[PDB]
Amino acid sequence: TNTKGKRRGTRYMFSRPFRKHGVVPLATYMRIYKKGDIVDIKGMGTVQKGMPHKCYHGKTGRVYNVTQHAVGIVVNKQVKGKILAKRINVRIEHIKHSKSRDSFLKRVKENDQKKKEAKEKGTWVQLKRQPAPPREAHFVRTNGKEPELLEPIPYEF
Amino acid sequence: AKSKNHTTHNQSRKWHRNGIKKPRSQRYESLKGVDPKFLRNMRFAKKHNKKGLKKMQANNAKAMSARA
Amino acid sequence: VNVPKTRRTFCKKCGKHQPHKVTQYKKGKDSLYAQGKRRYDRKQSGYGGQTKPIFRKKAKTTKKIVLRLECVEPNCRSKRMLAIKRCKHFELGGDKKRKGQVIQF
Amino acid sequence: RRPARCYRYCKNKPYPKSRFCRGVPDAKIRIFDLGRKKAKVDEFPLCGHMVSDEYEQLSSEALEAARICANKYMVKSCGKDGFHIRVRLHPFHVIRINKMLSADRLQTGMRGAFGKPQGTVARVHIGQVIMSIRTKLQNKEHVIEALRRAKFKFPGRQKIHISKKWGFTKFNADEFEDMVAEKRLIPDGCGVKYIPNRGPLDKWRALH
RNA sequence: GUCUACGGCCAUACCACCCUGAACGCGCCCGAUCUCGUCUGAUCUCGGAAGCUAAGCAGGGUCGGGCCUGGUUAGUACUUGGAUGGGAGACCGCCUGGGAAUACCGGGUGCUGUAGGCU
RNA sequence: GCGGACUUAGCUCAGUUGGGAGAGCGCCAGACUGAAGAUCUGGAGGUCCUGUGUUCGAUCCACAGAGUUCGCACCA
RNA sequence: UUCGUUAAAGA
RNA sequence: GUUUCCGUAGUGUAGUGGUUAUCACGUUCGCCUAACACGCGAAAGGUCCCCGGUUCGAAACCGGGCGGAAACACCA
RNA sequence: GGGGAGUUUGACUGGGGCGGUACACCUGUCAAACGGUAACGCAGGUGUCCUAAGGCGAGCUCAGGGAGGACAGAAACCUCCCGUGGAGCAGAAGGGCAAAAGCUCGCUUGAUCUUGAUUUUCAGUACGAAUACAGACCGUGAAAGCGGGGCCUCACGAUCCUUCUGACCUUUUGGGUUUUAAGCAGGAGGUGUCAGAAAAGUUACCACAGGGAUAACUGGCUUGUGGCGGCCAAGCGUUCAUAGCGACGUCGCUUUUUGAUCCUUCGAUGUCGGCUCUUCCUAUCAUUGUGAAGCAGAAUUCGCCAAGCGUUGGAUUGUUC
RNA sequence: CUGUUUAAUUAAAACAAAGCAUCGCGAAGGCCCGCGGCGGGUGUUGACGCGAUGUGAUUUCUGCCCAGUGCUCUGAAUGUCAAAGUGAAGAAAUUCAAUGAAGCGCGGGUAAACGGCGGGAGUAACUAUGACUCUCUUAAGGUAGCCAAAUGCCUCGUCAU
RNA sequence: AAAUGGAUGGCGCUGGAGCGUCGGGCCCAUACCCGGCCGUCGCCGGCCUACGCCGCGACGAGUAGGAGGGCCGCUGCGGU
RNA sequence: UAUAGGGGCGAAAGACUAAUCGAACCAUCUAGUAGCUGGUUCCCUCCGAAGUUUCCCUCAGGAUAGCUGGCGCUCUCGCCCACGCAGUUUUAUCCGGUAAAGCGAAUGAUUAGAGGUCUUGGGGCCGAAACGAUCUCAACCUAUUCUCAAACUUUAAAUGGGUAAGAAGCCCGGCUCGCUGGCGUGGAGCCGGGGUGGAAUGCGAGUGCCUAGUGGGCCACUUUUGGUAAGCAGAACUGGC
Ligand SMILES: [Mg+2]
Ligand SMILES: [Mg+2]
Ligand SMILES: [Mg+2]
Ligand SMILES: [Mg+2]
Ligand SMILES: [Mg+2]
Ligand SMILES: [Mg+2]
Ligand SMILES: [Mg+2]
Ligand SMILES: [Mg+2]
Ligand SMILES: [Mg+2]
Ligand SMILES: [Mg+2]
Ligand SMILES: [Mg+2]
Ligand SMILES: [Mg+2]
Ligand SMILES: [Mg+2]
Ligand SMILES: [Mg+2]
Ligand SMILES: [Mg+2]
Ligand SMILES: [Mg+2]
Ligand SMILES: [Mg+2]
Ligand SMILES: [Mg+2]
Ligand SMILES: [Mg+2]
Ligand SMILES: [Mg+2]
Ligand SMILES: [Mg+2]
Ligand SMILES: [Mg+2]
Ligand SMILES: [Mg+2]
Ligand SMILES: [Mg+2]
Ligand SMILES: [Mg+2]
Ligand SMILES: [Mg+2]
Ligand SMILES: [Mg+2]
Ligand SMILES: [Mg+2]
Ligand SMILES: [Mg+2]
Ligand SMILES: [Mg+2]
Ligand SMILES: [Mg+2]
Ligand SMILES: [Mg+2]
Ligand SMILES: [Mg+2]
Ligand SMILES: [Mg+2]
Ligand SMILES: [Mg+2]
Ligand SMILES: [Mg+2]
Ligand SMILES: [Mg+2]
Ligand SMILES: [Mg+2]
Ligand SMILES: [Mg+2]
Ligand SMILES: [Mg+2]
Ligand SMILES: [Mg+2]
Ligand SMILES: [Mg+2]
Ligand SMILES: [Mg+2]
Ligand SMILES: [Mg+2]
Ligand SMILES: [Mg+2]
Ligand SMILES: [Mg+2]
Ligand SMILES: [Mg+2]
Ligand SMILES: [Mg+2]
Ligand SMILES: [Mg+2]
Ligand SMILES: [Mg+2]
Ligand SMILES: [Mg+2]
Ligand SMILES: [Mg+2]
Ligand SMILES: [Mg+2]
Ligand SMILES: [Mg+2]
Ligand SMILES: [Mg+2]
Ligand SMILES: [Mg+2]
Ligand SMILES: [Mg+2]
Ligand SMILES: [Mg+2]
Ligand SMILES: [Zn+2]
Repeated sequence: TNTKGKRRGTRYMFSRPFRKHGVVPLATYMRIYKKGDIVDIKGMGTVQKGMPHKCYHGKTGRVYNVTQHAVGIVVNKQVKGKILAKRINVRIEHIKHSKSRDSFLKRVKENDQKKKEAKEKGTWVQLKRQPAPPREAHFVRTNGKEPELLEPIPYEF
Repeated sequence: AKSKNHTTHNQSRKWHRNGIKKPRSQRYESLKGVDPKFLRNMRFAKKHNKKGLKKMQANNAKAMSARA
Repeated sequence: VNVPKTRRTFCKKCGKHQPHKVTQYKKGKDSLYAQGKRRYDRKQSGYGGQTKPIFRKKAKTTKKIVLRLECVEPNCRSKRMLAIKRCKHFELGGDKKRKGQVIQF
Repeated sequence: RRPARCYRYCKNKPYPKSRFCRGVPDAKIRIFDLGRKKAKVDEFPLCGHMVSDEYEQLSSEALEAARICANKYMVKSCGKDGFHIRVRLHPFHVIRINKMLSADRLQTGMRGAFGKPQGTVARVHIGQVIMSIRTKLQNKEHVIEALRRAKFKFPGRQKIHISKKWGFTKFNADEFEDMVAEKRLIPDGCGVKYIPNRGPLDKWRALH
């Protein structure tokens, strides 16, 4: 009964936020959208030709097809039944890269360099990403000044 | 005789009765939905790969087996 | 709305943009001894009354004004149809307008 | 006139007078200053303000009756132009009425469930100031008694506080007499202008 | 230390006012016969180069307005989860975690790629 | 959807053997007029519902469209 | 062919 | 309470198929009578209920109030 | 041609009908910062309009404000400056747009034909709408490119039948020619109850299968409304607030009225009033014991303990009243 | 008025009734029955008869409207109008054109046929009520009578008994 | 201040058997741990009805409904 | 004796027509249909719901999807290292526009005081009148100040959503292309080779067929819509009946 048409809840989401109204920058176009690139979706208000849908905003997908002045992305969308991989045709202006895969490739390159150094010098490296360890038995310093005594203040309106 | 209209109560529990599934298995991804000019590239490229790849790859395999 | 007299549109016989005379589509008189007409006459002849249902509750007030496009060039004679959305008023081919014209009425 | 026993604490979103209502009648209160409206800042040193405690809704008719009672006690106590009272609270929340019996079960049912605008109340947060009275130093008890007479009339529980500030300004009375004379604060009618140091030099040349 | 042509970041780079500009360059400027389009060579095109940094432009400044950033506001308003907590209600307090913004004050105000020329 | 009729000067109508226009009710100026009524004479107001072809020339010829009425069975 | 009415006395 | 309709000179009303201030009564001036009625020649009187939107242009088409007018409020 | 026959009387609904369409499609909120998410929730719209208000290219910048200029005034025309969207984009709103998607000018119909894929609703079915492509013929532009309708969000329709278009198409039944008929592919003639039946009313003479999924009694929650109290006191009370009153505001009780819901009852709980009869409550009319008055006496008013005992005879109306 | 009626909840103000009316029909007919025949009822009957209705003794009255829905009359002067028939095109199916029976439309009559009967404003030397007057208006605007009626929401209308 | 007589459950309770802060003990549910028995499932053993015999461990509630077993039962038929 | 069932008869009540009449009685079609009441017969064991999406002249019903059971199949463990999954956390990377806050910031409202003097309107003064001059008021501007907005917002939480955390990955060498094109240029596909120790915790997983019931729900913490409120009507998460 909410009149389920296209973009019935997009008063804010497909809007340019503040001090950004105008022509689109050209570095949005001048990007390398090859196949297999993990990209993100963020709709634009200026270009009304290729915004995907209000349901795919903020999602993350994989490129399968590239054309003249758009791109094709497969996106895992959740519905009532189960999540499904869906094929969308989105223009270039709505799409940016995802730096998480780039950070993972940087970690893979650093691990390969550490493994090359390990095979060279015979030194074990422990290249697994361990989480935040518990704090070691470290040592504090209280020289010069006594610890400052804190007391709670009285109530004043 | 007014009835209850619409609800999504007791729905996520029915979703998780059977463990909502990723498709999770697509090796050698499907090819339909891709640019027909790119397909006119790729099919002719594949059949000429099937035709004319013998002698140069054979001599390259012999050369890399001799050099390694 | 307003459509012009002539229009250069792709005709399927020769395969080029040729000019087309544009006329209004008439539905035309229904031919007797068609298949459903003979079936309805055979079904109606007899004490059965109105056998097939007749439509009553009409609510649309307009019709899709479609255009008959004829090839202007000789020995082609290609005729086909173009569909436009529903319109109430329809000018045939005349009375083009201007922007700087005064209103004298 | 329905009681305030039924129109009560905040249970709905604020529904103000706007393009979408277009059916609200006129509010009960129209004015908000009653004492010396053109009073200077140095005329009345102190002020007492009425702090709420319950997250409630105060009606414009209750604000009317309270400001009439406080004005009457001030003109009985310190006479005309010996006080300045300001109702800090402004009514914007428009309540709705669903009236019936326009005496049988045959007018309507719960068919049309949305109501018509009856009156205007004001949503009050905890700690929000209802009224503020600025007077002389010797009129400390009269402000307390006037806000007590308003306390007997407003619903719920609320307290009184004599402010540390100098009247309606946001600056302290302890630093006011020390700091209006040297550099910064300049009197502007009943208000006080605070100059920063991030000004053009022509303002400092026009001053001093 | 700079400019010109094309730019990327889109006000740290806009707006108002006041100073400086040596060499190329950028421009204001000098005229309609051809290309040109207008009521008007005002705008756009055609071959310039007599003067000029007055203007654009490029730098500096304004206890400048805005912008960005940092304290204060503030562990405050809020908020995931909990109680056989309080209160008649209104709401409030606590355990566990996350944690915002305006007034107020302080600092800055262009960084660079390609190609080319002047000290 | 057929067949047929009215589409005309402020209003009501006439007008094909196709050769440019009328009658009355309305307006103005005149004729007798104690005041009116009535009568008589002369003018303005018609690109004939519109468009397309025949004719030297469509108000009446032929087709289509746009408002009104008239009888008919009304298979999405 | 249409064309109504003019108080009261006071000679 | 619900659904429709109306509001125009002092009075009753017409009027847009967007581009008037319309008809009669009422008031006033003159002629006619000796003088009133009546008749004739004329003039004045409009916020087209109030406020906005559409359009070059609204009272006119539409939206919200104001004051009235019609129909229903039935089964227990 | 209701003389007679057969059939129908849409659905939602704080019971049904009346009222409305929340029955089909859009905007914002509800909506709790992914998305989805209800009601007869709210504020609104739509069944159209455009051969230009489509497409391209070029030029210009809007609404408003200030200053000036003969008639010129509040608005007639010209010029200068400020002017970030305060204008316009056909229309209800939201988003978006400045050498622009706004205004003007010049050409043009890409609003053309055809095969797939995807998004939206979603069951991942259809329709409508839309997206990125691909193949022809093209329009504009110097080219870049843009364009297969409207800057985007809606503006529209199944089977069967009818009609039109196309191949120098197939079948027209033993074989040929011609006419006709059928088919193939795509445009139209609609189901607004909008995924689509062809449809008036009454039954107090009614009947059947059922429902307390569903009203008219009581009872249950609530107390708007009715009634009964309290709080501060501007004033009435000749003077004087509180002897008695009390506005403007505000806090409570009751089911003795009415309203709201449908929780029980539809294989029945007999529906008003009166007569008669028993019990209970106090928010006390009188009686017993008291306090206060603007209580001199008498007669009244306000309160407390207090339901033990009384609380009529009648004319009218079926009466409750 | 006497009479009759809901046997088994009504006895009536209900029905019937004489009186007053209206319409159809001159027998190859009016109104009806029947599946059928020139078969039947009225009919062994003939406008003082039969058939179909309204109202309901006597007295006094029977107002005004054919705009609407009905009923009836007239004319191929005239629009529409189906089968059949006529002419033409073709090889034929088929198509076209004119000719046009009833009915409808065009005109009239009929309301003791169904039915219907208006709302504002200004007006009299105390004031009100208002003879009278202007305009819109339909087909006609409730006439003679009667009344809060068995008919009146306000209503327990106002006065009298 | 409300209608039959009635409700911290009643009885009762005031140096508490009321109120708020708490200390140590005490009572039990089909909850937990250990153990005995039945059944299901999983893994498995053996060349002792193989459709039988053991071994280990974790688990058993449930309307509508769906399966597996019955050396539960009734009537009749052929072998026995 | 005559009138016999959609018929008769009726001084008219739809009354009477064999105790039945607003359409008699008997038999047959007929065991008429019913989305509608009631009922549905032995035990034990195992698993075990829903009152929801969409469509229907649909609202007491059905279809479809979801929830569920049964039947299997493909594999994996038991002998310094596997494959894979998660109503979960961690490390990185995006998304939003609610709570809050603000309006001396745009839009819409809204209070009060001050300063300035352009403009018109209304009073008073110098006096023929005179923007010749003066005071106040009205409107305007500037800096302030009060209170807000579900259909306002510069800013902007908590909670949450998507993605990556490797042998399907990284690098090297070489062919093909009718795609593209200054270029052996770019991009896709194909072939050969190299090294697996790539966040935590827990778990053995993938897949095919058939189908019943379900499609009347309710309550509670928290967030909320209408109503004065309800043991009222309607939504979101989670849990329970
Ligand atoms: Mg349901
Ligand atoms: Mg047949
Ligand atoms: Mg026949
Ligand atoms: Mg020239
Ligand atoms: Mg020239
Ligand atoms: Mg020049
Ligand atoms: Mg200079
Ligand atoms: Mg310069
Ligand atoms: Mg600078
Ligand atoms: Mg600054
Ligand atoms: Mg909490
Ligand atoms: Mg007279
Ligand atoms: Mg019938
Ligand atoms: Mg219904
Ligand atoms: Mg959301
Ligand atoms: Mg959410
Ligand atoms: Mg342009
Ligand atoms: Mg400018
Ligand atoms: Mg718009
Ligand atoms: Mg193309
Ligand atoms: Mg439907
Ligand atoms: Mg019926
Ligand atoms: Mg009867
Ligand atoms: Mg009350
Ligand atoms: Mg119920
Ligand atoms: Mg009840
Ligand atoms: Mg319910
Ligand atoms: Mg009984
Ligand atoms: Mg009983
Ligand atoms: Mg007693
Ligand atoms: Mg009897
Ligand atoms: Mg007689
Ligand atoms: Mg008589
Ligand atoms: Mg009569
Ligand atoms: Mg014939
Ligand atoms: Mg007649
Ligand atoms: Mg009558
Ligand atoms: Mg009088
Ligand atoms: Mg009379
Ligand atoms: Mg007790
Ligand atoms: Mg104790
Ligand atoms: Mg079990
Ligand atoms: Mg029979
Ligand atoms: Mg029968
Ligand atoms: Mg009987
Ligand atoms: Mg019957
Ligand atoms: Mg029968
Ligand atoms: Mg049976
Ligand atoms: Mg349903
Ligand atoms: Mg199913
Ligand atoms: Mg399964
Ligand atoms: Mg299973
Ligand atoms: Mg939102
Ligand atoms: Mg808020
Ligand atoms: Mg079953
Ligand atoms: Mg059910
Ligand atoms: Mg509920
Ligand atoms: Mg439980
Ligand atoms: Zn052609």
